[PDB]
Amino acid sequence: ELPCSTYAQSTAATAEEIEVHMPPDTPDRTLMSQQSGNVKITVNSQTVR
Amino acid sequence: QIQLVQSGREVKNPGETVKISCKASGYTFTEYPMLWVKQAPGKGFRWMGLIYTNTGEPTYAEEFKGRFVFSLEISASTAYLQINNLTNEDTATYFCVRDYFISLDYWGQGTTLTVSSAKTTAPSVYPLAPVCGGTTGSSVTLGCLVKGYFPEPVTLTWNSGSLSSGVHTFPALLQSGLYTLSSSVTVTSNTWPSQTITCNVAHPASSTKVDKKIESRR
Repeated sequence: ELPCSTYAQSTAATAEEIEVHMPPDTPDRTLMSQQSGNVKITVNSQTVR
Repeated sequence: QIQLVQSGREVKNPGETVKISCKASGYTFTEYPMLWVKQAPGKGFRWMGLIYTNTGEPTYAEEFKGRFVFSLEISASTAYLQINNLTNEDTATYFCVRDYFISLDYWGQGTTLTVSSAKTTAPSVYPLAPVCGGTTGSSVTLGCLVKGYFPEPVTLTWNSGSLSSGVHTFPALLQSGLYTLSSSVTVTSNTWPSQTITCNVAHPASSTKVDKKIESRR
């Protein structure tokens, strides 16, 4: 048994880290509708920029 | 508000062009197009896309491939449908729809695209009188008869709009491709033809215009 490395199966998040930064704002082409061909647009429950 | 003042007669040849620019009153800028519409002989509505006034150009029709393509003058708030390569069935109505009244809420009334093979002569108008002695009362039946327009249009009225109120005008009938119309303009006893009464007509297909005096038949 020669000693080598091994990516071990302990899933402990101590001595390891992810860069949990802020979630980016999603692009939203689905929100506002063209009511009849014209501007009757909708939000439908988000921070719609 | 939204209202596309569509163009008049768009005359086309066989394989010729069509261009209905409609001056869109209520050309806005903010959030919505103007739903253009083609109009066939029976079909009612046939949407030619969405295209704004200050948006500027039309997102065109889907099944209307062939000649039709949307355009417009964006800074004036005006739209248009241009259909070059005129086929047989190119005669139809055109509309925009201005997105105020948040559907396509400024419907165009229709623009008449006429692309057909026919005669070559601008319309000739004449005076149409009452009964031959007098022919007058509370109304007096003068008018102008404008027949023989080729290609479209020949525009004729009876009493010219001054002595035009109270007029009965028969529609354009086709005679071998010859468009005829008449407008009996009712004048007063002092309006016409005891006073001045005169129908007018125009035809830029010959580059000309002619009016006939709608007096009494005396």
